[PDB]
Amino acid sequence: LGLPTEAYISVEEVHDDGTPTSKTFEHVTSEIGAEEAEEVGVEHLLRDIKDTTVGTLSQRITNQVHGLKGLNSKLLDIRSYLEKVATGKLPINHQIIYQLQDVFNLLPDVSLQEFVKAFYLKTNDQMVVV
Amino acid sequence: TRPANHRQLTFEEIAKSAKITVNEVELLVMKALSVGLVKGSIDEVDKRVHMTWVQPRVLDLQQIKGMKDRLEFWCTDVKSMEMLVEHQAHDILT
Amino acid sequence: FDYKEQLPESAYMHQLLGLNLLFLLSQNRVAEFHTELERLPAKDIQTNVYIKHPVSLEQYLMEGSYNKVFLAKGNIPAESYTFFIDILLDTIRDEIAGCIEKAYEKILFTEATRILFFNTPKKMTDYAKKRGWVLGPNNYYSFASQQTTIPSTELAKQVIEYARQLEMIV
Repeated sequence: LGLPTEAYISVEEVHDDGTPTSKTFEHVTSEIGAEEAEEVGVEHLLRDIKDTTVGTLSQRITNQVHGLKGLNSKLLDIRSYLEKVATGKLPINHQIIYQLQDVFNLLPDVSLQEFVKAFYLKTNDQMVVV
Repeated sequence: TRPANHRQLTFEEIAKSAKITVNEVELLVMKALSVGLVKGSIDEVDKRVHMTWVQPRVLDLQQIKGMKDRLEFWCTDVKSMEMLVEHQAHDILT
Repeated sequence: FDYKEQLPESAYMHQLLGLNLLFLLSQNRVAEFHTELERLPAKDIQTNVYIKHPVSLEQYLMEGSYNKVFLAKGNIPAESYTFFIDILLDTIRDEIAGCIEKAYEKILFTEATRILFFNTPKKMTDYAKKRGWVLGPNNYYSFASQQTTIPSTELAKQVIEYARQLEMIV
């Protein structure tokens, strides 16, 4: 589901939280990129098991299925962490809770009539093109 | 507390909440938006307030158990839709 | 109907044929009624009274003159056409109730009594004790007010079907 690399930077600062502060890690956004001279080698090594660099309908449907898989796995991880913090095994991480609050704030409303009408309009346009 | 399904708060609701008659819920919501506590708009013609955000804060164990329940539901829905799509498209998945 | 040629004409036949037609009316089997009419001779439907009377009753009923079909109780060609008229009365009241169902938003008790012919007013609760469209006799009976979500799962099923038919090698 995810990349093989997790990045951490050691930050030690007085917790504005007001809690005892200990020198611990903080996650850093990570990505996989390649030089061109490394892209050539990577592609050559993967030539036999490579996928098409184009969206073929079967592969696009498969990509959507994999997206659903990833979303389910992430939601399961969050639910397990919530279980643990609720029961008491782990402490309440305020940044985690803030981000979860923002996520639930960000969930859309799909039963709205003004949205249902636009959705049906766009679906009909796409279906007439099809 | 209000879920995104029916986050349309009403003037009467805010009146039954912190004690004020419905002639300054408008000003109170204006102050909230200006300070940055919430986001959205106020349709005072229909006498309701649309909230599309809240400033997150720190919560309680029960407030997190509620979030756990909501997740449980969301995970169930995602898994059901995943199974449906996978079974339906089984013959074209690469 | 089978051995018409060999057997002779039965003068005591059309009475029973009309009796069966009236029974079909009463049971509300209109399709069978019309198949029976088609089986019958074309001339008889007009020349005769025994067959014509059930034909006229069904004609009134399907035209919608419920008052006329009620008034047509008296003209019974023979006494045999009895208690079938009563089952037909029950069926007529059921049909009127179906009209009230599919139409007539917000109907009242007095007009309902006048239209859907009930028994004595003390028995006016009939068909509300049995058919009972959760009437809720709110004085006016409200007709119980008897009479927005994306079907995303179904639409996704259809779209995946399109993708399947496009991607299958055949």
